[PDB]
Amino acid sequence: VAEEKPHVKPYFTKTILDMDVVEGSAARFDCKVEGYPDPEVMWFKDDNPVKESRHFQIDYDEEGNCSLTISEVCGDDDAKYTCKAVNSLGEATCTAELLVETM
Amino acid sequence: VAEEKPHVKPYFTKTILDMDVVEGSAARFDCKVEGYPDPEVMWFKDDNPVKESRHFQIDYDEEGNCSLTISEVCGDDDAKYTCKAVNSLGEATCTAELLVETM
Repeated sequence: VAEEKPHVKPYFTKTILDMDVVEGSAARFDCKVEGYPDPEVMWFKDDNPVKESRHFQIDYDEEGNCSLTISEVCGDDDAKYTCKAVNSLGEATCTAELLVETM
Repeated sequence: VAEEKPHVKPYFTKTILDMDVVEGSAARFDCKVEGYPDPEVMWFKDDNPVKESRHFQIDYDEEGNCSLTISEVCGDDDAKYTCKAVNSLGEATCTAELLVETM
C-alpha cells in the first residue's frame, strides 16, 4: 500500500530580494523551492551561468532551501541575479539585484 | 550548470500525536515528511495496512505534508496508527493512538 508525492511544476515559496552591500563585505541571496520531481536549480549573474567557486557559494537542501553566498563582494559582483528552478513540468524564476555600495 | 538536491534518508519534521475523539466525529492525523528521493508513505492501523477509502482519507503534498482523515470515527477505529516513510536510504516512522470516546 504506497503513496507517492503529487506531480507539480516548480514554484518559489520564498523569493530573492534586492539587496545592497558594502564592498568587501558578504551577501547572501535566499529562496526556497517547491515542486516534484524536485527541480533543478541554476543561478545566473546577468544572463551568465554561475559556477560554484570560492567567490560563489551555492547550497540546496532537501527542503528546497536554495542559496547564493558571495564572499567578499566586489565591483564585479554588481549585477542582476537569477534562480531558475526546472523539472519535467516547468520552470520558475526569480530575479534580484546587487548594488555594490561605494563609500 | 545544475544543482540537484542532496541525498538524505527520510525524516519527520512533525509527527503524529495522540488524539482522543468522540464516536461519530472526525479525526485527523498530521505529519510532515522530509527526505530525498522523496519517501513513500504508508499508513497502518494496528500492524495492518490502510487502504484509502471512504472512511480513510489520505493526502500527501509535494511539501511532504502527509495526512490521515477518519470520517465518522467508530469503535473499530480505536487503534494505534503508524506512518512509515521510506526511500532508498532508509525509513522513518511515527506512531499514535486513537482513543474512541464513549459518552
